[PDB]
Amino acid sequence: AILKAQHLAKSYKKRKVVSDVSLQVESGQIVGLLGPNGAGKTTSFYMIVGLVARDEGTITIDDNDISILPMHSRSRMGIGYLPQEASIFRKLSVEDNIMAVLQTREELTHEERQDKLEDLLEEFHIQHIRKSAGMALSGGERRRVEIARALAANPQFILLDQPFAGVDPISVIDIKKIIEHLRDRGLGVLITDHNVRETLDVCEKAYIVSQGRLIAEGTPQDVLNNEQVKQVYLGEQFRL
Amino acid sequence: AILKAQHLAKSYKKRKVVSDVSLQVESGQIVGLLGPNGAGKTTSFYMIVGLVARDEGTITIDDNDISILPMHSRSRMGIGYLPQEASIFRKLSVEDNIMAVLQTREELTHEERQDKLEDLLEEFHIQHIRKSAGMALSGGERRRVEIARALAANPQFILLDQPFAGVDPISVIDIKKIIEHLRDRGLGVLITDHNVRETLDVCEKAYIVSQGRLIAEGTPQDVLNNEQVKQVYLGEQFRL
Amino acid sequence: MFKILDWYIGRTIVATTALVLVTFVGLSGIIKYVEQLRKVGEGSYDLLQALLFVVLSIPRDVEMFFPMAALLGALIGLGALASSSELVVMQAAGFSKLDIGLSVLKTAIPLMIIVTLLGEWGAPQAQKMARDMRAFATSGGAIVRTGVWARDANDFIFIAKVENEHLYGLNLWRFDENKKLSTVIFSEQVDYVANNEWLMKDAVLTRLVNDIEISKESLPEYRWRTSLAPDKLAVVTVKPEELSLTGLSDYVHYLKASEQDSSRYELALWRKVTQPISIAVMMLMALSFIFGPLRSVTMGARILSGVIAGFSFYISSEFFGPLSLVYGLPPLFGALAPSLVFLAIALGLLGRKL
Amino acid sequence: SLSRIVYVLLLFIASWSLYYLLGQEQDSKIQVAPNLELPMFSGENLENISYDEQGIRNYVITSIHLDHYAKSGNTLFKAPILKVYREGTLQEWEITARRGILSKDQVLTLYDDVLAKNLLPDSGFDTLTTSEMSIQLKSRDFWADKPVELRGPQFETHGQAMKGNFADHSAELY
Amino acid sequence: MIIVRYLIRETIKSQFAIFFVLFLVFLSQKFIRVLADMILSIVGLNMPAMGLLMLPLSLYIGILLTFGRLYAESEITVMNATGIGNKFLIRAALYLALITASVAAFNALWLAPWSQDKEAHLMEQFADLLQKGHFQRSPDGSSVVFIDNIENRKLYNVFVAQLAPRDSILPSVMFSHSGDVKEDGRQIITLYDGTRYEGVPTRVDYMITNFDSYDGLIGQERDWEALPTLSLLNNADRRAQAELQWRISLVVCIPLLTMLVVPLSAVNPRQGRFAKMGPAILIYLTYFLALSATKSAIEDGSLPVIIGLWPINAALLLAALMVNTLDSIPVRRFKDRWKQR
Ligand SMILES: CCCCCCCCCCCCO[C@@H]1O[C@H](CO)[C@@H](O[C@H]2O[C@H](CO)[C@@H](O)[C@H](O)[C@H]2O)[C@H](O)[C@H]1O
Ligand SMILES: CCCCCCCCCCCCO[C@@H]1O[C@H](CO)[C@@H](O[C@H]2O[C@H](CO)[C@@H](O)[C@H](O)[C@H]2O)[C@H](O)[C@H]1O
Ligand SMILES: OC[C@H]1O[C@H](O[C@H]2[C@H](O)[C@@H](O)[C@H](OCCCCCCC3CCCCC3)O[C@@H]2CO)[C@H](O)[C@@H](O)[C@@H]1O
Ligand SMILES: OC[C@H]1O[C@@H](OCCCCCCC2CCCCC2)[C@H](O)[C@@H](O)[C@@H]1O
Ligand SMILES: [Ca+2]
Ligand SMILES: [Ca+2]
Ligand SMILES: [Cl-]
Ligand SMILES: [Cl-]
Ligand SMILES: [Cl-]
Ligand SMILES: [Cl-]
Repeated sequence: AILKAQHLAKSYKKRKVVSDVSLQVESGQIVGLLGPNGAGKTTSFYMIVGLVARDEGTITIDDNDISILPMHSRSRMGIGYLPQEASIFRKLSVEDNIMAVLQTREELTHEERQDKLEDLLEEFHIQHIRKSAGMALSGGERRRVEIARALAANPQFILLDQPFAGVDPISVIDIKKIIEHLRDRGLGVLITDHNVRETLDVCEKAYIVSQGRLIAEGTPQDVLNNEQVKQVYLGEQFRL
Repeated sequence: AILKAQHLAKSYKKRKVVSDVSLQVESGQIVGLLGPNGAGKTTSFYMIVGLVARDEGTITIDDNDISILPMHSRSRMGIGYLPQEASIFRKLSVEDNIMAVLQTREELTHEERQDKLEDLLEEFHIQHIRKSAGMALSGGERRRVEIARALAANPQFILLDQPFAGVDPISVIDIKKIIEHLRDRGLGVLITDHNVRETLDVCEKAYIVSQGRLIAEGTPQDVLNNEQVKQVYLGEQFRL
Repeated sequence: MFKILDWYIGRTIVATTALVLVTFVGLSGIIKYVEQLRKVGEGSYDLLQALLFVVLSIPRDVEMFFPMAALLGALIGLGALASSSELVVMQAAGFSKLDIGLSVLKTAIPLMIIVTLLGEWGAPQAQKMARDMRAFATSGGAIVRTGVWARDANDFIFIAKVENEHLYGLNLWRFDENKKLSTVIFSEQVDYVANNEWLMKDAVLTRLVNDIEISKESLPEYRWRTSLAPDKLAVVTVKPEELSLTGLSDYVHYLKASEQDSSRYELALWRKVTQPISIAVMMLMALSFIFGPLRSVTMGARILSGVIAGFSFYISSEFFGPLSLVYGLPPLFGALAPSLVFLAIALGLLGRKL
Repeated sequence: SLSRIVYVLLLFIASWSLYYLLGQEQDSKIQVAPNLELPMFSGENLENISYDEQGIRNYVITSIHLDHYAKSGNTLFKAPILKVYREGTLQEWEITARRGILSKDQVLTLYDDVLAKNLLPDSGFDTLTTSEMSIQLKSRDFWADKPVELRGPQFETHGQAMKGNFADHSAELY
Repeated sequence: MIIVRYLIRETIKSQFAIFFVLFLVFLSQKFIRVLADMILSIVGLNMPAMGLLMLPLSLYIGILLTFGRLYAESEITVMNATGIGNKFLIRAALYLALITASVAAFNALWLAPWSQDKEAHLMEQFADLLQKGHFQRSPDGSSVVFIDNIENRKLYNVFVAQLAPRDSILPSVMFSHSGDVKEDGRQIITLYDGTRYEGVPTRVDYMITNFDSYDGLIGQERDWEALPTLSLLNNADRRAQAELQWRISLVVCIPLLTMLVVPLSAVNPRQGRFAKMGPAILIYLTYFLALSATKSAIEDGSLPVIIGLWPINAALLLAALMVNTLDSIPVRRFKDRWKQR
């Protein structure tokens, strides 16, 4: 129930991209990882996710080291990942999407798998598109189906890459409401984005990476008033 | 001059993306082409640019039809394009980028080319970056270099593809200021973007495209109070 | 065994390799049709018969092209999954690279069954039918078997007319350990009685003794105890690669029995055996590319790398073939040596990913 | 698709050119020109044994050089050695020379220094020599139109223009 | 102009790289075909032929891939959006074509003839008609030959069958221990240590020839690739003029292929840098195969040495014009007429 990251560092072409980043996400908590664009936030996020091999530091869930571990094993430890890009199974139905992931849980009987299918369909209100192929779905329904597919692996943490990018304002409230539904489910949500305003409006803790290292942490009110943050990231006047 | 697009339409694999979209930008006016994500604004913007062959409708700059014209021809007609991705010549110096574009204008002389290069550098504050290759430039410096390059072609209109994309709020005011410098230089700037807040702040007129068609137009307050825009794009409790 | 993600990857891979394989046989087909245009209008060989020949010879092209088709099919299909971010989210939800690889192998299994079934029944029968039809149409009733030679140990046989199980006008020459001609047999008609035994009607037999006596005898019948069955005869003229599997096995047994070098036919036998192994190696090499160097590259570079790798595999096959027999190595190794080499390459490229 | 139609047309022309080039080098290799009037078969240190229609060794010609021709069926020997056999088991005569000619009609002709020995050591006829002699191995009848010399065990004679056969030892001349 | 040089720089880099691959490949296969049939010198003298065939393809694929890359990462799109049209691409391509054409001209007129001439001298100085394993037939077709092993001419165990009478010779069957084959307007075979059996299986009168050596009949203009080009220019002969026209058609084909492939390299970013590989290689193959075929047709006297390879080059030139006007305003108004009608 605690996903910890301690002193991460990664270099590229003999230049250090992330120097020192640390963060922690708890069950029941929504945590954003923000900061200047290209400053280090994204690489750190991917180092927790497993898409980037860390050069230094430790990634931890309940005092368990998942640094040297590939991505499928980090998932077996309780880490979910939703990519920014569309990752739904295009030529598969919504039903088969979720069932495809329930089938990778060998401890589940067939009856259990179908019970969870029914529950996940009804939970995220996608019963009516259960027969639809993935490629036939609008953006909001696609993301709802991709959320339920992720939860079919039973994760403890959900890592969302850029869940607000290119999203209409009438849809931001609905994404936040889904974020908050994950949090009230027990998950630990870690969100990385460039939309500061929406992310600070949903998250209860925020971390800020700039010039390659952590420069601020705490609640959104706390980070909005940090001097270095306003000097390199938000500016003198930043409307929330 | 006055660039205009009338009753635009386009289809992709027998799917109607844009059905009826009309807009115009006049010399000295900032115009925001906004609307739900992928509901027609972006394809409309690219039909005006020339990157997408129009299927129906007419595109005219000063009552001269440039619809069928390829990129190069409608750039000689007086249309510039600044894309979202890095468009700078990585293996060329800032000096050489700008001179290379000025070297096409045969009506100028060698002395006039040097003169316009010196002016463009000291104007966009890139005289120090003069001899630096493009592959070694940061975010805002690259954008200034390529916008000075674009201006070397002496356009009448500037079509900016998402100039506020992933921008640190510190730099937001900086690109607002460069956009309105363009406008005061005697240009008509057409913005397409997803950041409703920042675009509506900069543009003097806004066209809202939803479900393939132009649904509302007018000033930023006009669309902000438009009830259809409020119910498909912005949300009731939207905050500029 | 029936996993949704298994048959999902499978369906995408066979869809892609079917397209690839149609395109390959189409291009080879139109090239064959111009080759047949080189000699149209011979006898009754109008353009319809040439089109008939090209259509009939398709399953042999399918067998010849199935390995490289499965290389490209896997590469494009897995590249598709990869580029729509489906493999990445499959891993981010539990399905490991090992599981992806097992999906690829599970859907390599039916492709291997099809290619051996082609090699056994479909392509050889269709190829002999195309050749026979072309010859009959091309000479207006001139080609079954007229003028057949054979060897059985030190015996040299020449038959004038061959039927389903009857020979007409048999001639036979025997030679001793001193490489000189001892006996000569001729018969108007020979029939096949039982296993490995023929009966010649009204046969004249000539024997040589002491270089001063030559005695011929007009026997009413003569019994012939040769290991040369009529099946074997009817297949001494076709190319070994075109002969079926069980036919190749019977033919290498006959060659080994008659004290003849059975290497080339053993090599063709093992090449027909190792064709499905080659297609599995080809699919794993594709997976090694999709995970390895061609992970975030465009479909064009995947297809061009696949073409280069398939071409290099074909050349390596045509190289390891002869060198294994001229250097004295079992045809089995000469046949599966390229599969091994590309398998080692695939495992090397997957050694850090898997 | 117009581009795909052009691609197919291009593939037609390519296939046609390739196979035309293959056919051209084939005709350059399929130039089977008929040969000239020369010895079709040649051999050295030869022993050619000839049999009768019942299978008995008729005669043996051992030569150092042999040339078989096709148009006429004349077989030229260099330094031939002809052994005649009575019923194949008895070598009755042995006739040699430096040059010989067999014909399609089985008629031999011997030119430079002809020798003829009789391997019967009690018949009184031992040796015969002449310049040129023709013999028909089938009938064994022989002709000679030039100087002839006979050497018997106790009687030697010298004449010309002989005509006999080794069948029955019938000799006849004037 | 700045940008023209830029294109040349990028392209010539890629071009040399591709050449370093192509040459290497041929340096492989040739050096292997030579060792199968000293070797260093012959391969070094065969280098000009590799150059003759590879320089066109080298520049062809070079500019195709380079421009493909620039189209992929959209440099060409941005150059269009600022006012840089086909003129500059075509100017850079023509300059590279002129460079490579001058190299190909020297390789085709002096280096290849002088190298083949030196190889001719060395060949004058220094140094397979029937196969084994099955029943062969001679070019005569009247004899059936069957050999056991041909291992550097050592242990043959030959069997020759002739079941048909030639003019006055009877059918025969001969079997020996070893025999050679040689080609001299005719092709002959010799047999060593064997016996020949002249007769028929039904009859009994044979003729047996025991031979230590026995012979048998099997079957029965000038070099144009190696010659001084100046003396060839006025040497009146069909195949001679064909060779001269091939040499000139290579040097003339370099720029034609360039002008054809410049418009062909356009690809969108979804497509690859390699998406035009099939069509481009297909075009190159068709051109060279038709060129070679017409060359052999002149050599046969089949078609006159006065029209020669001109029509093949003309068709290439016309094609390049077609594809280069395929982006003008008339063709775009035509396509739009079809779209709206
Ligand atoms: C000389 C050339 C030899 C090579 C042959 C030429 C190529 C042959 C045809 C292959 C190209 C067609 O490529 C086609 O791409 C589409 C769209 O991405 C793939 O479609 C794919 O879509 C998505 C991802 O994109 C997958 O989730 C889906 O399961 C899959 O079907 C098809 O599976 C393939 O048929
Ligand atoms: C013996 C003769 C040997 C010489 C052979 C010469 C062969 C010449 C082949 C020409 C190939 C043309 O085939 C191909 O057609 C397509 C479709 O029309 C053209 O494509 C063209 O139109 C399409 C849309 O219609 C545009 O998007 C594209 O930018 C434009 O180039 C290609 O640019 C051309 O490459
Ligand atoms: O992905 C898009 C990126 O494209 C470029 O990067 C290129 C790089 O310049 C090229 O070197 C490498 O490989 C390009 C394609 C592979 C080259 C050889 C591949 C093999 C495979 C088949 C056999 C022969 C060729 O691709 C990346 C793109 O992914 C730009 O630098 C970067 O700005 C842009 O964001
Ligand atoms: O992305 C920018 C970089 O692109 C580099 O291209 C790399 C091109 C190499 C690809 C090789 C492809 C094979 C070639 C032989 C035929 C088969 C395909 C520029 O060379 C560098 O200048 C630049 O830094
Ligand atoms: Ca239940
Ligand atoms: Ca925003
Ligand atoms: Cl980052
Ligand atoms: Cl919900
Ligand atoms: Cl923001
Ligand atoms: Cl859109």
